[PDB]
Amino acid sequence: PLAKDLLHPSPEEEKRKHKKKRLVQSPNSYFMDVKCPGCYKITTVFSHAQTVVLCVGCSTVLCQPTGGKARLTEGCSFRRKQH
Amino acid sequence: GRMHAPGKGLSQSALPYRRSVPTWLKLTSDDVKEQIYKLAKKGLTPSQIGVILRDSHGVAQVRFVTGNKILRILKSKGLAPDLPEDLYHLIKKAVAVRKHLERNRKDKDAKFRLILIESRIHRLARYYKTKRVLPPNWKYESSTASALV
Amino acid sequence: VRMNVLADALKSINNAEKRGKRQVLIRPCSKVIVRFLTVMMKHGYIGEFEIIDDHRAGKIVVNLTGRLNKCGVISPRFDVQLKDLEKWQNNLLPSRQFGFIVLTTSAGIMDHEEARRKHTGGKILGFFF
Amino acid sequence: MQNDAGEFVDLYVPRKCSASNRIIGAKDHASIQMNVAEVDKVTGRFNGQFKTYAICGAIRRMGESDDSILRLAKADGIVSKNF
Amino acid sequence: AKIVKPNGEKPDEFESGISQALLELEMNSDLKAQLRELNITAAKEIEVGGGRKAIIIFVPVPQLKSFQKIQVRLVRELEKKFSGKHVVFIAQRRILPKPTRKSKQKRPRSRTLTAVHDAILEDLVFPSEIVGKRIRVKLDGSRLIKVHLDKAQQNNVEHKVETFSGVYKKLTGKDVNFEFPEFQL
RNA sequence: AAGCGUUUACUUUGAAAAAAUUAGAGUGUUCAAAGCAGGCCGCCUGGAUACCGCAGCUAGGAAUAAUGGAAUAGGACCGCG
Ligand SMILES: [Mg+2]
Ligand SMILES: [Mg+2]
Repeated sequence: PLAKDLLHPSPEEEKRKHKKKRLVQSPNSYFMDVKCPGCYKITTVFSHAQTVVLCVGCSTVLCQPTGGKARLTEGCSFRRKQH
Repeated sequence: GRMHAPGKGLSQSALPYRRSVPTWLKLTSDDVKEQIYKLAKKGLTPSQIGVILRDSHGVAQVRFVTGNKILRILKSKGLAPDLPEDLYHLIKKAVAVRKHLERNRKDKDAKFRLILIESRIHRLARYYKTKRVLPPNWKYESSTASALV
Repeated sequence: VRMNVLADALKSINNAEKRGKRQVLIRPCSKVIVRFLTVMMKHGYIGEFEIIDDHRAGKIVVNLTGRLNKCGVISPRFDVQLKDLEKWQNNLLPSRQFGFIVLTTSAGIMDHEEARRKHTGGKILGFFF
Repeated sequence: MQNDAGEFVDLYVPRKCSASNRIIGAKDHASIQMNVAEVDKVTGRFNGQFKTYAICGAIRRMGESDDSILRLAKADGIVSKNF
Repeated sequence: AKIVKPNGEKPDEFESGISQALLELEMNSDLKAQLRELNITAAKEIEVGGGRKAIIIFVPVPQLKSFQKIQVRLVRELEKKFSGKHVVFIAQRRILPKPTRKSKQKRPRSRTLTAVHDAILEDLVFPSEIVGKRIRVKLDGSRLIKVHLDKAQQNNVEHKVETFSGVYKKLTGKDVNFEFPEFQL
């Protein structure tokens, strides 16, 4: 197509674009609240944690790093947050 | 492209447009930096000080919560290293490779790499000397590099 | 690497214009490119344009018409007097009626005709016709 | 084309593509001059008026002629605004 | 009198009206502790779109963050006093001239004209944060800034958008339009 | 009105830069190449002007391109002993 609008893409085709190739840059990662089934405090964990995060008090461990998104241990509920 | 490789990669970090502290983050600037100081006392380069802050504490970029970057915080307190950490890791790597070569000498490929690490040191060494962070007499010696890890 | 950012804007505009596209995206934005594009508007060679403002060297979306033949940059930026201005437009412009040389002076970036009226030369940047 | 006296010296003013806005040459045998009928609003019958579009041969070879026709008609109300 | 004029002259009655319009607010409302250390520099009334007025309040930069901590509630309680006005807070910032060859230590980038205009705009709309910016350069040669605001805290500022364009036009001299994109945020 | 006040590169300006040659003004060597002569019934007159890179000197302009400032403050102004 010739008269393709470059100013206004729909969010469908803007989400699939590469993080650096968007109209304006925006990371694909996020933060989230991870609560152990045992304790009561909620910790903030990066999606791509890149480190082994464990809850304070030496109760259990929270996430295991991988090559992409970090994977959470069994039973740990998470909810992402916005601002 | 890479300085010493034929690859042309694109993987890198993308800062979001918004540069304000999030509303859910309650840790404040004055009590951010003393956590940085104690993590530096454990012994940690500023590269990995910020890594374990944005996954365990929710502080994305200290330059936004605090008024300055991590290395500026450390040096204003007096905990900056003797030599820059990026230059340090080149020297540590060159020592490891050079030690591998004395054990086995037919490793022609390993010898070829040693020029590439050493070339990167000298290119990086003259940069820091123009910025007056290393003394004008600072020279990289392969024999005595092992002592300073 | 990328040594000149104006050369990438003009070449990108020319590639899209020559293929009949309606909008083109200039990836790095600079004060020189924005000032060069406004000179391109006072004579109706392009439409209006946007400046997407991220916190880095921004982007630019230009509304293209079919009114452009070739925009080109001249590198390096030679210093040209007003005595030598006649020669330059005799080599890189199609005819004496149309086509403009965009050169930067102490009074700002401007075309060769309106630079001659205020009696001031400078450094050439490019042209269009 | 104009001279000092304001006379018209050019032999003929050539046509111009309605999609790319470039001169259609005298030997551009692939160029077309489309005619589209306009109908009455209440009834929908050919009145006798036309909305004329012209596409040069370069666009037709490029495979963009049909889209170019569609947007021109859409801007003229012939095609529905949402399409 | 909470007004401190930097040049040391008496403020006029209108902003002196603002002075005890806040001292009385200090002693009666829950702001016994917060307003004690705060201060006000200058105030002005602005003629804006239509037969409508608007008020802008200059605040010293060091205490600006403190005002934002109470800005939403303070203006509401200040609004129930001033009936048909819109009141917003902007810092008192200095624009040092660009150095020329005919003329003093280095000018920081904060005191530049570019870094002060966006600072003024970014603080003009406090409760909502800028999420994008576009500049439209029309055919006549003039510019037009388009500002994008987050959907969160949209119903708290939707009625103030006409005020924002009027205030920024008088402070700077820039044609500006505000919009709220559902696209991302 | 004396002087003072980041430095250049760049651009416009002004001076100074031998003639002859080249370009060019006037001028019927019978025309021309030339020459600097001639014209009017003692007088009227001409023997101009442009260019002369680069380097050096002078004053405006501040876009473009370098360079400098306050970051172990060994900082700028302001007054006191
Ligand atoms: Mg190389
Ligand atoms: Mg001579």
